[PDB]
Amino acid sequence: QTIQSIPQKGFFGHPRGLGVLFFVEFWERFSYYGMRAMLIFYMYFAIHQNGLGIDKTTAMSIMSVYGALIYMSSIPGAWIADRITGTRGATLLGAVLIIIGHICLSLPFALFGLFSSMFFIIIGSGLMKPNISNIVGRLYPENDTRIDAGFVIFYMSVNLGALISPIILQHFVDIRNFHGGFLLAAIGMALGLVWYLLFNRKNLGSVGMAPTNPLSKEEKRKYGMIIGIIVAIVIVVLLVTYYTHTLSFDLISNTVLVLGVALPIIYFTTMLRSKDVTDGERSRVKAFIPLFILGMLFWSIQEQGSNVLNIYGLERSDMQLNLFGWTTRFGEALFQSINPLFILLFAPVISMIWLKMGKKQPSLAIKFSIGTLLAGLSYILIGLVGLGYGHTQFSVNWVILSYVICVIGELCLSPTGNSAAVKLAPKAFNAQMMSVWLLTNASAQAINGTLVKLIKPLGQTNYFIFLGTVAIVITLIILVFSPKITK
Ligand SMILES: CCCCCCCC/C=C\CCCCCCCC(=O)OC[C@H](O)CO
Ligand SMILES: CCCCCCCC/C=C\CCCCCCCC(=O)OC[C@H](O)CO
Ligand SMILES: CCC[C@@](C)(CCO)SC[C@H](N)C(=O)NCC(=O)O
Repeated sequence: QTIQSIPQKGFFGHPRGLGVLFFVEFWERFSYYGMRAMLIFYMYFAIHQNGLGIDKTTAMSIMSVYGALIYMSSIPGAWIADRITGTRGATLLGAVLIIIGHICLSLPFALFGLFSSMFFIIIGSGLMKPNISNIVGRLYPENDTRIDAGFVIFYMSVNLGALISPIILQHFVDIRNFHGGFLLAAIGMALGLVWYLLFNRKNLGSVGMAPTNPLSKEEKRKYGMIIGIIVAIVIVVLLVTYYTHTLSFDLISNTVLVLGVALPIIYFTTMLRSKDVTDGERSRVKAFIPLFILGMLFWSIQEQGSNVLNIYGLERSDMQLNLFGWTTRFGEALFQSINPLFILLFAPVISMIWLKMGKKQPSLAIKFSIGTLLAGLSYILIGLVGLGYGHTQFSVNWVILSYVICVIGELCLSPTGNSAAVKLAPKAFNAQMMSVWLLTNASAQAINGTLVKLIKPLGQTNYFIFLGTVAIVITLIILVFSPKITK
């Protein structure tokens, strides 16, 4: 038994291993969100400003495609752990690969340093992200009730890292020391790695030391050829286009757009066509399709606060926080700290609101609809502010209000999405249903990579109104079918 080799207490009434993984996750999320907060400015800021001088639209597209690839790579990353290395090996290789990606950004390698960093962090995150989560849950015995509270604690390390890192790295953006800031994220990530190496063995024991479903001799030969062919075609295409000078980011953004559309179709089709899935289990799968659209519409608007809403704030607002006499300069990277702060303050609050309502509480479909409508209302708000002022510079309080409306929507949607990938899940497709809730974000970010190209022809203000309205109309059309969706 994997529970015999591990302490069952030691970190706030939870297995001691939760403490080890909380410190490790904190530092990976701190360094990920810190690098992320800086990356957008580092890309489009001029060369004289220690930036890369990349086209603003291209820099915006990269942010979304990068985000989409991190979430898409968790699919093979969980498979690798499940069939080859185990979750422990995969978490460790991921962590090492992630540190390499952070070092790439610290060195003076310009565009090479940027794309090589993305490569190592995409691969590392796909290996580390789903596998650290798996280890956390496997620390609790079969009938253990603490498991849900254990994840609530684990995900606090995520938002604490996401909250603190933009506050720390705002200074490096201000003095234009990007390499110094990316080095700080690198060192932060090394602290996380050092802690795992020091404490993993006695606290986590045998948990995830081997793959659950290892590959046969003929399966190693089969998968090896298929992946070999796919990887080789990908390297050939990338190299041939490079030296012929037909290699642009559109090659990546279009490929990832295709992937963001195809993967959800492939997943829903496989589940609705399976012989092992019962008609009752099949009915819950089709019931998830509207929740997938609602989820996608939410993350499309939400994930745009990292590349669209922040540049708009920097360029159109006074960047001056002003609340009841308290006036201060607001650093552009601090826009990334808004959403994790509100999650930290009001996620336990909302959890009690639903618990007091009990069974009389709103359904999965209503909660998702509330969240998406709020995401759409946050874009109608900022769109109307720009329309109202025109060329006139407005208060950053407006841009901050847009972030606050969106995160209030996330508090409705997020605990509801995570609980849906297990409830509406068939017995054989539990890991596959885990992929569809993760794909609501991977697909939204994949659409975002191409969607950002509409800002120039439509106009930034018309773009917020158009995207805001589309979100609200689709939500209102789905909302009327909410009683039938609940199965
Ligand atoms: C550390 C992370 C950052 C946390 C940031 C603190 C959150 C502030 C909360 C709400 C925004 C203010 C209320 C909404 C705006 C009020 C309207 C306003 O300012 O009006 C301007 C003008 O005076 C008339 O048009
Ligand atoms: C928990 C529930 C949260 C509910 C969330 C509701 C969101 C409401 C949406 C949009 C309001 C738009 C207001 C209009 C924007 C202000 C325009 C403005 O100030 O215009 C400047 C004026 O023209 C002088 O120059
Ligand atoms: C609309 C919000 C966009 C955005 C920039 C959040 C606002 O601070 S997205 C990134 C955000 N820091 C985040 O998701 N971190 C928290 C987390 O991972 O849960």
